[PDB]
Amino acid sequence: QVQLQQPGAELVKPGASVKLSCKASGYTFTSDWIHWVKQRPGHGLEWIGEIIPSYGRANYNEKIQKKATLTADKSSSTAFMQLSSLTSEDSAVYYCARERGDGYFAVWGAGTTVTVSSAKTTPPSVYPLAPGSAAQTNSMVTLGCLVKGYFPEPVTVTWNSGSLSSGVHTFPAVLQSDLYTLSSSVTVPSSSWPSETVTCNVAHPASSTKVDKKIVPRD
Amino acid sequence: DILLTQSPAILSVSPGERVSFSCRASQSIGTDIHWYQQRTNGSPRLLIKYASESISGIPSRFSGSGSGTDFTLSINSVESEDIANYYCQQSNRWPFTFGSGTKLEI
Amino acid sequence: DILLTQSPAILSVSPGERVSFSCRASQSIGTDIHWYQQRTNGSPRLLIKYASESISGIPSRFSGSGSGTDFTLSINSVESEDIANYYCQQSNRWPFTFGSGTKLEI
Amino acid sequence: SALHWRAAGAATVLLVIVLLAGSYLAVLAERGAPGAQLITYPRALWWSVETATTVGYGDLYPVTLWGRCVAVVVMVAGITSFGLVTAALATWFVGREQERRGH
Amino acid sequence: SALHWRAAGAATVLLVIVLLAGSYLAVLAERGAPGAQLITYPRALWWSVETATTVGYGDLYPVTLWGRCVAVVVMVAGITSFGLVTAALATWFVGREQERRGH
Ligand SMILES: CCCCCCCCCCCC(=O)OC[C@H](CO)OC(=O)CCCCCCCC
Ligand SMILES: CCCCCCCCCCCC(=O)OC[C@H](CO)OC(=O)CCCCCCCC
Ligand SMILES: CCCCCCCCCO
Ligand SMILES: CCCCCCCCCO
Ligand SMILES: [K+]
Ligand SMILES: [K+]
Ligand SMILES: [K+]
Ligand SMILES: [K+]
Ligand SMILES: [K+]
Repeated sequence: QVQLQQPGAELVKPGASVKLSCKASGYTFTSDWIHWVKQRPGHGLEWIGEIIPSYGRANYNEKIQKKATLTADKSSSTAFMQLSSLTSEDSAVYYCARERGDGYFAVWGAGTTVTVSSAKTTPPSVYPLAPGSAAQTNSMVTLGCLVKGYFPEPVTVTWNSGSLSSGVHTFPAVLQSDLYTLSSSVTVPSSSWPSETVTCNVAHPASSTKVDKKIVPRD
Repeated sequence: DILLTQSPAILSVSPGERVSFSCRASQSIGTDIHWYQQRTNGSPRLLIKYASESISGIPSRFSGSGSGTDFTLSINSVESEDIANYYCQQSNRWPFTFGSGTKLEI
Repeated sequence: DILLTQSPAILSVSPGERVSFSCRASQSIGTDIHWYQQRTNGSPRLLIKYASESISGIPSRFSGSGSGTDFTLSINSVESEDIANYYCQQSNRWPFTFGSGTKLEI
Repeated sequence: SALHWRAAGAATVLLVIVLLAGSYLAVLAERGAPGAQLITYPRALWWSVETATTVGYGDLYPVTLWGRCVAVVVMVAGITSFGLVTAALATWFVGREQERRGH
Repeated sequence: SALHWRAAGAATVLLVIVLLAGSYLAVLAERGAPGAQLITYPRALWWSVETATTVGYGDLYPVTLWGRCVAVVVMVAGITSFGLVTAALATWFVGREQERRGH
């Protein structure tokens, strides 16, 4: 089972602060240290700091401006990172990781995408993408779904609740007018659709929404 | 603070060929280097610990070597699933630090 | 005798921006480096001790980092009062020595 | 059993406790100090042993105030514990010689 | 209290005095010698302790004649002091065994 659970995203207004969480399960020892790592889009991993739950002591990266404060709750086995007075420079994915006191990060959380903006949260509109009646098919057919007008990142797109993985391409989102838009592509044997259903599931953590959209042939 | 240099930043190889990633430490760190793989939109995944120790669940395809200041992560017969960013990390001295990462291209 | 290299000798930054001064020691000196600020016609003033330790009375704006041979003095959000010459000094080995100084310009 | 043997056994148990506690505390005290190497438990346990036996190779050592304080406790515990074993051996020898002399 | 216990206590006090005096004198002897590292009091006190316990990590040590002389005094004081504690423990054990034997 998932050893470290982190919320998918957090929207924060410039100047404000937020508290990220990391719930841990599995074996736990007094020698365990929980680390936090920051990663800007397209860039490398940057160590933020660490905390030892069994004692409550925390250390931080001296090379960077201290934006975080680490704490931990033993009873709920949860580690927290308080990021305060954030700016767009603080927008990034923040990972928590577990170290058994022996130097390496055996396991990582899925990461929390933090976006520092004044814009407002907006769930996405999911539209189906089916071939036109003039489109000829081969042994395979390509379908998809358009996810537009959402904010902030990210959105997780799966096909048939995740059972359909092969032949799937989800494109990077494009930002325009304080709203993101992306599409996902799925290819299946032409002989299997629409006999066998194909649906896309779109999750938007920031708005706590997840919607499904079945892909059926055009009228 | 220990500086980990990963050069080149991008490695281009043909399918099935052997590839080697480099990580040079600014000072001697024994074998206290660990390697992580991070695929597009995924979280880092530990591949090798203490320069050459295997991790259960990782394809035998992956191996590591070196000590002191020069380390290497090698992939025998590369395949599509190996496309990702690879990072080294040291735990010899405080604070732990990460290399800048190398991208594998096929 | 330990040589402390401060380069560049002049740092130009815009108001409110973050600035970093560099001090490189000719050999490893742990964290035995201290930073001083000297304004025009004034005497030196201790800002940071033992590479990162805060001094009471100094704005939180100032911080230090590094160990071994590479050290950094950072000013978060620079302002006019920060205009001055900055010097590093080592106390790891006899005799104590000073870096050549870096001037902050806005 | 005689006092010296009980004391020796006890000293051994206490030393083991100090080595384990010292290793945990050393890492706690040293992480956060730029350049420190006594920062992972396995090697900290090794450091505690070479310190308690007073061997001190110099491969690892504390750089912070609290790490050094932990170090002094480990040193004293090792020295005193081994010294106590010597004292117990001397007591055993003295007793045996008294008997051998028919005293 | 018995002599061995009084002597042990005294030895401890004297050792503390030697560590403090040794630290002060070590800095005094070493400053002025190019390359010397035993030149600030806090770490010199740490050096005096790892020298008295004979651990000698090698992180710090004297390079001058007088610093080395100070070092020898610290070494001898530590060795003799801890040895005296061992002697006191042996005396305590011997006495207890005599009693246990009804001698
Ligand atoms: C003249 C007699 C000697 C007096 C020495 C001064 C008093 C002792 C410590 C002061 C701590 C401080 O403010 O400094 C800690 C230092 C911070 O840079 O780092 C250090 O790690 C120095 C640690 C010294 C450890 C000594 C262990 C003894 C069991
Ligand atoms: C053959 C038997 C051995 C004889 C050795 C010579 C006599 C001893 C010292 C002469 C000092 C000198 O003129 O030199 C000091 C030196 C100056 O460069 O620096 C030094 O630091 C060398 C110090 C040696 C310390 C010995 C401590 C003993 C308790
Ligand atoms: C034996 C000295 C006390 C234990 C170490 C405490 C460290 C606290 C954090 O710096
Ligand atoms: C124990 C040796 C005497 C004390 C040190 C004296 C140093 C004088 C200056 O060089
Ligand atoms: K030694
Ligand atoms: K040594
Ligand atoms: K050595
Ligand atoms: K050495
Ligand atoms: K020794």
